[PDB]
Amino acid sequence: EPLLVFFLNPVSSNMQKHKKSTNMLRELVLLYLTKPLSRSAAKKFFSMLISILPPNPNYQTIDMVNLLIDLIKSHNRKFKDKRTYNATLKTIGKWIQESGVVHQ
Amino acid sequence: ETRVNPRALEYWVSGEIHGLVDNESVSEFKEIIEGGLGILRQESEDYVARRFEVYATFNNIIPILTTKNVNEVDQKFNILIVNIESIIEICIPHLQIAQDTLLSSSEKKNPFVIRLYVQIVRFFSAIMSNFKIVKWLTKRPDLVNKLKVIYRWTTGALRNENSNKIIITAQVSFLRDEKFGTFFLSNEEIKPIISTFTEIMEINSHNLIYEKLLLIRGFLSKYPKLMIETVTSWLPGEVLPRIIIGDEIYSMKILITSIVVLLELLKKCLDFVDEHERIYQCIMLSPVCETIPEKFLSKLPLNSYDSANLDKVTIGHLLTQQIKNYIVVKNDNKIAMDLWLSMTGLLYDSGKRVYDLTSESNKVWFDLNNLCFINNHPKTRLMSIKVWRIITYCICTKISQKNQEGNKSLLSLLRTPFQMTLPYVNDPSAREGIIYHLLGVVYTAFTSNKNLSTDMFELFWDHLITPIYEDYVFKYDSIHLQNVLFTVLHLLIGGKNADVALERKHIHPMSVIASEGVKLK
DNA sequence: AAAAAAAAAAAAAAAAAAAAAAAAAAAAAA
DNA sequence: TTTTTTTTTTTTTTTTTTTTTTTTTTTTTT
Repeated sequence: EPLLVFFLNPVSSNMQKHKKSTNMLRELVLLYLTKPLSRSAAKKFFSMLISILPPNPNYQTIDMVNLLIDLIKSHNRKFKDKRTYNATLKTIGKWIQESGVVHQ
Repeated sequence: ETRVNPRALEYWVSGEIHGLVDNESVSEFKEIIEGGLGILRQESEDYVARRFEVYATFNNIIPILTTKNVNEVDQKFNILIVNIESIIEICIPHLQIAQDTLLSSSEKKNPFVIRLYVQIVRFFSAIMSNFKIVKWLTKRPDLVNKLKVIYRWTTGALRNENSNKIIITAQVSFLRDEKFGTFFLSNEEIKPIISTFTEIMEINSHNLIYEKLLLIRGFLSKYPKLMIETVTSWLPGEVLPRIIIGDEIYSMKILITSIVVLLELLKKCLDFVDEHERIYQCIMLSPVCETIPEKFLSKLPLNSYDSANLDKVTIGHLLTQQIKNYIVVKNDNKIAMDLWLSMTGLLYDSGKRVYDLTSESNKVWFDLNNLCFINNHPKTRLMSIKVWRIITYCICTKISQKNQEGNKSLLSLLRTPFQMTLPYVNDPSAREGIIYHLLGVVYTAFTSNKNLSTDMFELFWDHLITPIYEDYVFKYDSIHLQNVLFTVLHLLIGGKNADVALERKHIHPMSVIASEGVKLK
């Protein structure tokens, strides 16, 4: 629910809203996965968190998505998945970045 | 350019071409199916070879349940419920000629017809197992009774000719997934099916026993009244020998699956009590050669005079021996006790057999529990008390006041866990087993027993609660244990200060059979 | 004139949601 | 150093509540 709002709040612009949002959206996920990566979660949360990536329009929203997607991709190199959903964990880059190089 | 054609001869080449691309999630899948049914219209110069491929692709463009969209299933199967009259004029005879050419000889491992026969059986299985087809069939019973011929031939195709490992597995997976009979076969139309469970062509390739035991599950939960009336056949003939022969002739998967079938019958047979007394008759009264077929006895690890006196070895003896090796050799303490449980309940639910618990020939079952309880593992020590839930249920539901000293003897044996745990009161798990047991006693004798009168209560009091509390409870220095053991008294008199239901309420005797058992609430 | 339509007013079938039950996988103890 | 069990998830089946049909009975055409 709140991650849906983290996308569309720039419909009414206000860089004062963005300037606090991107800072808090980093610290939200910093502790979401404090325990050493459940195998099932690497497919369960992974599947619904990609079922709604648009708007494909909205220039000042995609700024926020490109700034957060490589913060995730940073820990996906450090202490990811101790085997299991390796393959699907990199398909996150294949369709998300397809958006970020079609509307930017 | 789209020109593959849905009909004629152009689509299926002579070995492949299916259509799992743009017809996945799309209605147009229709013309591959309704196409193939048009190709089955006899003729049989070019169309005979191509009979192998049409029943292959039918097992490929069919969906699974797909929770993501249960409607793609609904809409793909909505073509079949319209085409069905055509499936019945051709696919039934095309199966029958493939079956009967496979039911005329012995050398018949012919890869044309036998590779087709399995593919046409899968095609019917996926039609029957679809529940929406089952609700729809009630609209026309003419078709129900035409379709009913599948079982009338399948029941011969298990116990006759050269029924191969693959032919059996395809027919058993069909009967496991079928669902159809519950709304379209009478109880007597089903007895010809159960009649085959004992009579199968022998090849204990593990594959085949695994699916055979899983069929018994589906049949117990969808056909309980029918399975119980016939238990004297399929249990001793083909399930019960699987455990006794041991792990070595099999694989642990097989042994565990034949233990689960015992628990399922228990969750569907106390409903009917077995007033026919089949249990004690075919197992503890009867020896080996009265109920076990030679088919399994030649494979059996016999030992001494027992091999020459199969007339005297009642099935309960040889079962009791095999349970003894699990604890003392393997350390398989859970498998030994969960098995042991299921037999004692079924055997003694009969309202006269409850008293057989007092007999010295039967106390070897308590000794067997004691040999588990002397082991190190606190979880094993708790579990060897967690099992006593059945001993409460039999002694406190199916009891008859008339046998005054019989009741008194059962009520004395029922305190045996407290005698075992008395030196072990230091241990956490040994304290907890006292509470779990005692909740089940109280619940079953007073809360779920409606028939308390005056007379039952007197047995449950100065012959039971007083001997519990004076001889065990008033001797434990464990104050937090005593706090809980006295709380159950407040509940029974009128102060129900024990949460009852905040958020996160047992009343029928089955409730004590559960893994959590019963609570103060 | 007799049979057919028109309208009260009870009656019968079945899908949803949550508890248990039970499974996968994850948390614990070697 | 790897075996064993518990929370999250799945499925059955109640228990409510709704959908729905079929009997009942006046006034005109078979």
